[PDB]
Amino acid sequence: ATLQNQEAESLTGVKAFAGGVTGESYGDVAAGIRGVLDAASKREMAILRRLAKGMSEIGNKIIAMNAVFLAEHEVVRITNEEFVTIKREDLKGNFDLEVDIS
Amino acid sequence: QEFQISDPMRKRVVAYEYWGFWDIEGNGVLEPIVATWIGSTLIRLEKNPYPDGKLPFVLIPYMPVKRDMYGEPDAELLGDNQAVLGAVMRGMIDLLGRSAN
Amino acid sequence: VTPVTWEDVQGARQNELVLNYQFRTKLNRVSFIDNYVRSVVDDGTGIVRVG
Amino acid sequence: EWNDLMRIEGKAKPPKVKGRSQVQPKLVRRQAEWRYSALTEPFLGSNKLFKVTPVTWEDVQGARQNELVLNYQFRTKLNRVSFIDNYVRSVVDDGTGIVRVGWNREIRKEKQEVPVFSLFPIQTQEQADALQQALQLRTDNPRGYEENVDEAIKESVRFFDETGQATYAVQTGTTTTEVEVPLANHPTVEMLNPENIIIDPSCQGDINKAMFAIVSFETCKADLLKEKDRYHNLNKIDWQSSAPVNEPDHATTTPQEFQISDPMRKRVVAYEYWGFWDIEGNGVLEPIVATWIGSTLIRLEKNPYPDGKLPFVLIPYMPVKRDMYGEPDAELLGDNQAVLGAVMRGMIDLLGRSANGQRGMPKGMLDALNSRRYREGEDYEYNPTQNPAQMIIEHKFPELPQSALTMATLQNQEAESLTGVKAFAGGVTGESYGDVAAGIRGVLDAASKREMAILRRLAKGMSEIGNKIIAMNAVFLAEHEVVRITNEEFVTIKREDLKGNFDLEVDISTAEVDNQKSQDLGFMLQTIGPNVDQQITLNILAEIADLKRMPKLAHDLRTW
Amino acid sequence: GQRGMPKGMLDALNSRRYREGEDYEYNPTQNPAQMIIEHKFPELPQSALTM
Amino acid sequence: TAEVDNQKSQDLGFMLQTIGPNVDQQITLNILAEIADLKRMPKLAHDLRTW
Amino acid sequence: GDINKAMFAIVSFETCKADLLKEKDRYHNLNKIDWQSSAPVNEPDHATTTP
Amino acid sequence: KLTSWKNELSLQALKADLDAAKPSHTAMMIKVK
Repeated sequence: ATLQNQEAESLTGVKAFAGGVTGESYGDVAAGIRGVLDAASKREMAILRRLAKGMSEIGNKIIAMNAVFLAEHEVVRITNEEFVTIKREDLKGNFDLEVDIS
Repeated sequence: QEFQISDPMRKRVVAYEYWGFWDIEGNGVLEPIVATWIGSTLIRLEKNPYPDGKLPFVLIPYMPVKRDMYGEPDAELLGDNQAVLGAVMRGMIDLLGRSAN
Repeated sequence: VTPVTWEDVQGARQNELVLNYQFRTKLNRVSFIDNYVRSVVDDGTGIVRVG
Repeated sequence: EWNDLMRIEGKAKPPKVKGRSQVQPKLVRRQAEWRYSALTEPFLGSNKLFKVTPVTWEDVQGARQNELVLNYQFRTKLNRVSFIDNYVRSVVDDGTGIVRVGWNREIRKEKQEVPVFSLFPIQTQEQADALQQALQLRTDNPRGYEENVDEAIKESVRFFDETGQATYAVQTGTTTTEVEVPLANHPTVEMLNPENIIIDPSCQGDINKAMFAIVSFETCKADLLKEKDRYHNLNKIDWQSSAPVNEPDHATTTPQEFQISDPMRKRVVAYEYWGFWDIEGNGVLEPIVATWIGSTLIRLEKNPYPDGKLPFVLIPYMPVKRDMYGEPDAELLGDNQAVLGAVMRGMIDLLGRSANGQRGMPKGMLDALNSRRYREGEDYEYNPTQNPAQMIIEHKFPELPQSALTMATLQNQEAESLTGVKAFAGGVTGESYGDVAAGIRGVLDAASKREMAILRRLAKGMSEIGNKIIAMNAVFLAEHEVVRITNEEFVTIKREDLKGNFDLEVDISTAEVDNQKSQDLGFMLQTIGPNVDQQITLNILAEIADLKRMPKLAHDLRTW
Repeated sequence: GQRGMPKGMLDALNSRRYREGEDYEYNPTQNPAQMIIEHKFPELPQSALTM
Repeated sequence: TAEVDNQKSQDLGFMLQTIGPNVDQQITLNILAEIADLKRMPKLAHDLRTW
Repeated sequence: GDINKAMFAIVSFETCKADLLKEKDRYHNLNKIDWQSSAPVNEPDHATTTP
Repeated sequence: KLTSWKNELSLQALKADLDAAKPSHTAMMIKVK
């Protein structure tokens, strides 16, 4: 029974009561001795990259929608400041904004 | 399966949506369109409304396969390990349960 | 949301608030993420529709 | 055969035997899985993929522009995460990786109505003031001038550029005209299936010396019609033959039976020939490209890309001496995996085929009634001649021999020593790419050196991809397209200088190599007296702001 | 994984019961706990690992 | 190598500290210009050489 | 044991007619080669990766 | 009929693609199940 558990852990890289601390260092430079990521964290960071990319693509789709489907007064109510517009022919290219999870 | 609201205005029906590119002008250029039908009747057919001009779906792979669309879960690699682990565990229980005590 | 060039600072600030407002009020952020991650891990791939 | 070892499909599959185990530990797959994430992370651990640096002092402006344009295309026009994942896994699994670089353009015509103006040079003082406002705004903020300046004033400014005279622009009316509205106009990269590309065998291990390369790919009639005049003899294709089923040599993921009924969207297999040919018949070789579908030529022309060589890039995993292809770690682990599987199946066959939970009783201990009592869980009485404490057999699993566990350990240890990959170890080498040796607990060990070596080949390949695209951007992007991406003055490059990358160095941008650079400016700013020159101090400060991703502050410092 | 049984311990019916996973009865003259042979890998000599 | 480059850069820093900065502006600029080249900042090196 | 003291060195390599025509006036008597013999099969002493 | 395009789609044409891609989709769902 021990061999089956150990063989499973080596392939997937998931260990019981281990890991999970990789979310504290997303987009951050390598920390000190007891903050740097080990081999297991690198495998788990790789999956987080694909998940983070997907939310970036969702955000970019919605930002394009907000430029055509929201009236001027609707945006001004949400953000109590001057409305800044974007030309319609520039919606196909995300020249101005980068979207990432915070 | 058996659930069905009696009120016709609130009945639930299954609809299909088609998102893709079609030569709407018959000249060789492809345009993004969307079509919707329910029960072999067309109810909607128009160009893509969203400014992006492409399909509104997003795909996320867990373990990416080389040059393939879908993904691979970790359950694929653990199929044989789980089965053998269960056989060993059941063997111990069969040894204690079936004995006199 | 961050600007790409120097003149893009104002637009990024506006879109960050509007985008975050919609996910805070018009959608259950906790429930979506829970279904988002579990769909990817269990099925091997995740598909999300935006409308 | 290498792939049949990673996924147990071919000669690596144990034979089917009834009543015996068929498991197979994935030794090769396990070793590779610990390599994928260690190599992908350096390319993905930052919002910026490419770093471009000047070679000489006058090259600073050009490098800044090309860095933004190149990174913009990979951010929006391509899925960076998906490409890298396919990029690394192709190299590790197949032993070598081939990537094709191309350009996609979808210009289309459109008819609209535009105003017409009349020009009058006589003007008041305010008109001269009005004209200089636009001219200053155009230089100070190209985007602002485009968005919030009247069309009539723009025509006067446009007339100023060609002639140098300041004139009015009076709206005389409107007229209709037809123009091309840009679509796409972006570079494309993709990983090639090694079965689909054939390279000159006589290249002597170097791709730049190969005389030809042939690539097979799927295409559609609509895709061929994107470039209307590029393809000739298009009407001679039946659009029924040359299907993937009719071209068995093309390895594709498209299902065999799949076929779209719409002729405009049908999928057919096309071949492209890239090589050198004596087109003038005088002895000089020129780069050409040819395309045929189903024994009909549809394209034949000189190489369009400024580089003047094949658009393919080859990456080896473990390089073979003076050879083109590469060697994967699955080559060395073939025998270790097979022996490890045989040992593991031996243990399972020992436990599974044995009795377990079966009770055995000797005949004659318990009489006809006491036997029923024992089997029903009650107390009993037994004949004293036989001892129940030892004559009743309770079967259980046999004990594993120690040699089975020892033999499996040697196979794992031997595999680790050759490949240099260890489970739950390594992977930290991406934090020190292009960095000086760190302290005691930061320096690389022997295993990291082997893994750094592979990262060098992967990093070189992305450098070659970046250099190819930078050349493409110099000819295929108009002035206004670049100015929109980078809100600053356009800097051009002479066409005859495209063959030599005199001005720009391309390298991947890690987050440390970025923080290390920022510390260098801080040291220089401290070293140089701040009062020696305000321009030097501002320029150093402005560059630091760019590293810390604060473009607005950088603009203020540069123009303070 | 090869099983060996001595001839004469189990009669014609009890032998079938043992091989079919059921309980059985055996002749007391022979002890199943030691006369039934379950073959396994031989033990590696220490000299092989040392060399 | 990268160290042999950082080691050189430290040598100029030691010499700049050792020599009085006011003994000569040309000597100070020439030392500073060489450090900029090591740190891969060609634009700054050009400014110092022609300041 | 020293290369600078060797009186001669002979090297075998593959080449093409187009490569020989890059330097037009460097090579003489070029028309006397049949361009059919002297192939790698006809020169067994040359070890090459070409099939 | 439903639109002014000169190559307006028919419902049978739309469903034809659905039937074509179905056998490939079914195979993948076997693995997912």
